[PDB]
This record gives sequence, C-alpha cells and structure tokens, in this order.
Amino acid sequence: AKHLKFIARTVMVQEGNVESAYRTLNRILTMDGLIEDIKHRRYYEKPCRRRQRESYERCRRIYNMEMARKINFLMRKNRADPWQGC
Amino acid sequence: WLIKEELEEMLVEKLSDLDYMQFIRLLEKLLTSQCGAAEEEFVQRFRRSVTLESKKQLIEPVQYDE
Repeated sequence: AKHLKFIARTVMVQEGNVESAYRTLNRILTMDGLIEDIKHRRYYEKPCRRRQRESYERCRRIYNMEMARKINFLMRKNRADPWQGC
Repeated sequence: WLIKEELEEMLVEKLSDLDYMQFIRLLEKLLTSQCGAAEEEFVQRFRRSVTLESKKQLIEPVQYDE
C-alpha cells in the first residue's frame, strides 16, 4: 500500500508474447511460495494441523532427497555386463 | 538355434528357461567376433538345420498326347 507500484511481481512483455510473460510471472510466484500461500490462506488451518503438515512435508523432502541420492549412487554400475557368461 | 529341449538332450540335464537364454546370448556374442574355423564348428553344433524347404511351388511335368 505504502510501497512503490509496478516493481513487485511485475514482468515485461516481449514481442507481444503475453502467454510467455504470464507463465514467467506464474513461475516466479510459484517458486517464491505465493501461489501456494494464497491457496492455504483461503481457509484457516488450525495450528495443530499446520505443524503436522509442515512436519510431513519436511520429512518427505528429506526422504525423497535421500532416495534420489541412493539411486544416483547405485546407478554407476548400470553399465553393460563385463563378465557375461560367468 | 537348437530348442531348449534339444539342448537338454545334448547335455543330458534339465535346464531352466533363463539358463537356455544365457547360453544363446553367449553364442550370439561369439558370432559377432572374428571367430575362426575352430570357433565355427563349435557354434554349428548348436545350430539346427531349419526345415527351410522352399515355399516354391512344385511344377507338374509337361506331357504330350497322341
């Protein structure tokens, strides 16, 4: 309200490509967490429920990052069989 | 290639399906190489003469009347 306008969340259109400008803006708001924050703010999440989800999300990220690391590590040996026939 | 039941008789043993495949995959890997005469008599022991009787039609003889 008290800030300058046309600086925050503002994307310029290139060569009249408004679809790409809108997608860029949508990607910015998504990465910064705004799109998902507006949605969660439509109805009140009860504090006990917010902690449960924030803890589930935190643990799914740790589990997915750890499962990706394991697959990458064990994919080094995906090469062809060096001792075929034995 | 010889069938699994024909390999199971050359060897006189019972074989799995995957056992048969591994042996065939190993023979194919041997043809792609520069196999010599000694390595060619061996592979032919496991190549059967497929009943490739041609689909070519048999022609009747041309006869002559009186």
